[PDB]
Amino acid sequence: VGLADVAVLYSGGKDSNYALYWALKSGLRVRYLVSMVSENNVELTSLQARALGIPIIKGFTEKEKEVEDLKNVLEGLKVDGIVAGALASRYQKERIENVARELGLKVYTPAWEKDPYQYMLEIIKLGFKVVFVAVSAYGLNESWLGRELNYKNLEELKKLSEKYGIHIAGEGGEFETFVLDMPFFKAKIVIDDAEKFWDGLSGKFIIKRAHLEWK
Amino acid sequence: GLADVAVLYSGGKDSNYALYWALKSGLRVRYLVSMVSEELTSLQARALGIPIIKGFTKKEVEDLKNVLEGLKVDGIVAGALASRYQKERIENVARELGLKVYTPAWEKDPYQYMLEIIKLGFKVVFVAVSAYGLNESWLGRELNYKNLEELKKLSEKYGIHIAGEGGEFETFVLDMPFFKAKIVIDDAEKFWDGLSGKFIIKRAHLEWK
Repeated sequence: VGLADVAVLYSGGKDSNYALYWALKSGLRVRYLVSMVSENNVELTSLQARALGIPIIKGFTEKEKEVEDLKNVLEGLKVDGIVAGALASRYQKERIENVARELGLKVYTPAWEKDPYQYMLEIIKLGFKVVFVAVSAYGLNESWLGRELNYKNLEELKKLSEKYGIHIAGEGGEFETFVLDMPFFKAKIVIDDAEKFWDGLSGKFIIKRAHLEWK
Repeated sequence: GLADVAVLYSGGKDSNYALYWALKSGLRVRYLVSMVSEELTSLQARALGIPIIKGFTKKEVEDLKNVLEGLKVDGIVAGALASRYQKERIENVARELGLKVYTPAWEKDPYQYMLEIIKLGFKVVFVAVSAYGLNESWLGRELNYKNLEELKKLSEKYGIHIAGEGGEFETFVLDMPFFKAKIVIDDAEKFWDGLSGKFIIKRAHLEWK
């Protein structure tokens, strides 16, 4: 119980968790984490759910139709609004506002239009333990895979942003992140084993095995 | 919407029979609900095209009610075969939420039940065995008429429940009428200490119909 009942668009990244953090911490009642995946880092979202103790809904969707699948997942949930993690992208926001619109749901975008750099700093301050699980930008080499976001690493992104033109927050797909731990997790996600994959321009950090260390 | 329901799903033959019935009856299954306590069901959810809700726990009756409370359904379909305990707890939870309860498998003959599963086109495999009489050859084995008979005879000589209600085994469904893709196992390993075992699917993919 709280001010409102909501669902949080969840994928495991820094953004989804940030939005999720903001909902919880500001008294919102989070009924479900809604993780939609399309045919192409998410089998990990189930651990975060077990660690958060919040039911997670896995949706499966060929584009231009996935909007319906996401709509039909929300449609059947007794909630007042959806909490998303957008920060700058507008085309993403548009699509999400339209589904919420047709469903009569209030949209909450807690990261919206906030400085990328101060944003990254904020995530570090709040105590987020974040890992880079993918990179795909000129200037970000194989050494970022599996690296943990810290004050040290952040300044390096800024430096590389102020050189190659990469978004400091991974906007547009520069990189992907996975959250091992944040204040509302009841357990920590420690990586037991994982391997890297570098195709020569882009990279991926695949987590083989991992467990939870309850706080 | 009178036709809107949530199905308690665990991936075994029972859950899938329950879902088969609801879909067959024309009900609108909006969510598969899977409660876990101290990969696979997600593959099935994907094959079905039906959103699956994962709730966790470690008491669990409350967590289930918590999951079900927020869904816009008129009823919940369960796969209970003969256990009154499970059925009572589920019916009590439905009542508390003003939901109808469906138990399509309820007390129907074990053996005929297994025959029907097969007849309907179900692809079911034994992923666990723990009963004198059942050797390691059942691990990863696919339920068909030939072995259903082989099993029946074992139930007449060792007294093992034919549908495994006594816990003599566990099943996993690779395919059934409403799956849009078959689950195809690419790699699996068997654990067997000489008395009890497990069939563990390590790698699998969906093969779309």
